[PDB]
Amino acid sequence: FTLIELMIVIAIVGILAAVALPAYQDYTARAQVSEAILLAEGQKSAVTEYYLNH
Amino acid sequence: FTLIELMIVIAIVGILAAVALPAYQDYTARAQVSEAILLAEGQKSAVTEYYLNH
Repeated sequence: FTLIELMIVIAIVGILAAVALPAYQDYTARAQVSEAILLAEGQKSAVTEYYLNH
Repeated sequence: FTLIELMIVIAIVGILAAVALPAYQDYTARAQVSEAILLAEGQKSAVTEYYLNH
């Protein structure tokens, strides 16, 4: 019944390859989001300039 | 009447080949039983595992 011990090791592996990964589709998003942040930044200038001029 | 002595030896043999065997149909049983014991033993594992898991 080391087999159990085995099947234990199996069992603990059994419920070890499921739901043990939080928030990574969450995390990639941030950067994937933040990528979008990277772009309109330059627009701020003429926006300011417009506000600056006007 | 050594014949008696003979028939004695006969007589003691007479009631010697009857009822002088205890419990052997009793004994074989144990093993014959115990044979049955030998089998479900392995079931205990998943039984445990089930209890172990759950």
